[PDB]
Amino acid sequence: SGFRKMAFPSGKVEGCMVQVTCGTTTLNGLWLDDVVYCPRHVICTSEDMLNPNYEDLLIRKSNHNFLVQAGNVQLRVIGHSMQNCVLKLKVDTANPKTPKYKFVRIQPGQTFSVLACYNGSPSGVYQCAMRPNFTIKGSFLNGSCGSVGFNIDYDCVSFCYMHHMELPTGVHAGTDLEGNFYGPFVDRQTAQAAGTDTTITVNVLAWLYAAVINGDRWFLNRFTTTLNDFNLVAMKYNYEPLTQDHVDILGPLSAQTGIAVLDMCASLKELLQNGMNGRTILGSALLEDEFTPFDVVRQCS
Amino acid sequence: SGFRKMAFPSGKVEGCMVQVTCGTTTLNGLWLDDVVYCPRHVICTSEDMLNPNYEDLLIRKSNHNFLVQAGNVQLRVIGHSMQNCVLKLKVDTANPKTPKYKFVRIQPGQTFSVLACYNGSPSGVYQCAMRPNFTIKGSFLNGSCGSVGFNIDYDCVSFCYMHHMELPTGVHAGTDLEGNFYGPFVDRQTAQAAGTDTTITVNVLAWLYAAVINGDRWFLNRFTTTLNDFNLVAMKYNYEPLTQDHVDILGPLSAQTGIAVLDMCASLKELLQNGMNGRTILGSALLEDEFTPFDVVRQCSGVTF
Ligand SMILES: *[C@](C)(O)C(=O)N(c1ccc2c(c1)oc1ccccc12)[C@@H](C(=O)N[C@@H](C)c1ccc(F)cc1)c1cccnc1
Ligand SMILES: *[C@](C)(O)C(=O)N(c1ccc2c(c1)oc1ccccc12)[C@@H](C(=O)N[C@@H](C)c1ccc(F)cc1)c1cccnc1
Ligand code: NA
Repeated sequence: SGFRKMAFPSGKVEGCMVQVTCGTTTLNGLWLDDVVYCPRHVICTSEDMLNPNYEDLLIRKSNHNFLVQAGNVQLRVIGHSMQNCVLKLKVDTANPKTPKYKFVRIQPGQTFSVLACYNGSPSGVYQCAMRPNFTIKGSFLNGSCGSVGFNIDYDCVSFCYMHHMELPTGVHAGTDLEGNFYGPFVDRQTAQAAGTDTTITVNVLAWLYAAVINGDRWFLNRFTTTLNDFNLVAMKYNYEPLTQDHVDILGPLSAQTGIAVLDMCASLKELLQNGMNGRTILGSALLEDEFTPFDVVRQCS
Repeated sequence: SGFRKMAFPSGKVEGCMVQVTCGTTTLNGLWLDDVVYCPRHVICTSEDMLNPNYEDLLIRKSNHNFLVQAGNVQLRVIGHSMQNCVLKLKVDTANPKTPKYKFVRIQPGQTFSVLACYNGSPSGVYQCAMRPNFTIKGSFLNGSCGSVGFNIDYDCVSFCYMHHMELPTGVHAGTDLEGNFYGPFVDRQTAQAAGTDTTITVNVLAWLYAAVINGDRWFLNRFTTTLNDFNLVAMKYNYEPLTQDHVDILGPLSAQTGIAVLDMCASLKELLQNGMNGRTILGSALLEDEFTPFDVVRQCSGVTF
């Protein structure tokens, strides 16, 4: 019993974090086999952060301009290349700790663990979600760039996020491990702002099901709703639309608990109109939306 | 920026987790040097639960009654002993993945990371606190027994918890790594309840300091109360007493933010009586009490391991 913001065990990623220095900038890199991955803005300089020309900056760099440190062992760069906004540094030594891994690009709504790192060294691990506005609400300080996000379903590490910058609202932006940004963000210091965020409705519903599975009943009601009327209610609370895919996805949790999805939808409607009234659900006083249907089953079954 | 429920990196503890089996019961053990630690109720069978005799049941068992699998590789047991509620199985191989560690017993209100495991395999990690009533509000399913809680300092793992059982109210109970239970519980099948739980005042204050550092300041007020005046407000609302030592520990955060502890206490007093005005603090709609003053200093400054 119980329900926690549960991360994956970070050991497999810890063995991959190294320290990357170019010029005056030191940030984190990800060492897999004989490649170190890191944000390409490490080759940027204090004078040209607004409109760097990355192809021009990289060709001027020699392999020796990159200091890569795995613990206290210096790793020697023997080549480099750029893939979108990720820098790939070829090193002379393969990482003996490389886990079984893949690179995956996730969709808004997906969740992942983050190994927050500084100077190639791990600080802590938390759960996070791809927000609908394609930011992530992380915990990152200066020097965290290069920190990665990942899942470890079934002994295989799925890398899905590399941290590149903090936006003016205090939330965070980054790329998949192929260098493509999540959202309309760019690795420059030009004025760019997160769109209005919204609540991940299918995740809220997944979480209310987990609440039922753990013995909470008090938010339930005798009403049901249509998909269309619930979506009309959703949009008025900045909630993501609920689709038929989402309803299908909630099928198993519906069958475990005996509550039809649209019945749970009527509950969510009521909670939005009324609030908690001094109460909690699974120890929170807000509707949680960073637990997916897959997370609930993972941690309840 | 940002503030999350942050666990310690779990790599050093993952390499110590092993599967222990005794009869039909399978659970997790902690392989340190050449000893494997696990809950002593692994030698109970379902007839033994009501009132088990651990002394007797252990004498009448052989070293190879204990299947110890480190992954796919079987660890040969060469001795065994009991200490309080923990089973110590000496083995023929020192764990090459043993980190620098020690055994610590934590105080109520203090936090740790839990590495939840099933069949000797780490599946999850999360942060949680030793409640004032010596339960922990964990997330554990059948098979979780033997999962461990820990803190890290520099490069030393402080093991402070081992999971033994779940109570009827869904919260969890366990021991230190010396086998002493936290709280008034026993490792047999019986009705067990804990004293009523309370809110860790000093952690709520630490958490409000975290919100201020993160620009969340709507709850701040111009007012300052006293230790005694707050402590009566605390009793009314079932908060742990706030001591001068608590005030001292919060000193760093006081200096960094410019908000004296008894100023913040006036803010906490006002939140306790007036609710939270439909507003959030650090993305929560209640008073978070599972962040110590040190946990705040860790996320907000970037302490590394
Ligand atoms: C990284 C380097 O470790 C870091 O922490 N931050 C950062 C600094 C400089 C950056 C950057 C990110 O991204 C780029 C792109 C191009 C040129 C320079 C550069 C900082 C951070 O993001 N700071 C803000 C002010 C920022 C935004 C956009 C930008 F182009 C530059 C700087 C950081 C701080 C807190 C949490 N994460 C990252
Ligand atoms: C363990 C085996 O991994 C486990 O998950 N649980 C458990 C099972 C049997 C136990 C036990 C704990 O503690 C004892 C003591 C003495 C004899 C047997 C035995 C279960 C769990 O705690 N089940 C509860 C109902 C329980 C309590 C006390 C008891 F004597 C028997 C059973 C568990 C389930 C979820 C999370 N943690 C533990
Ligand atoms: Na340096």
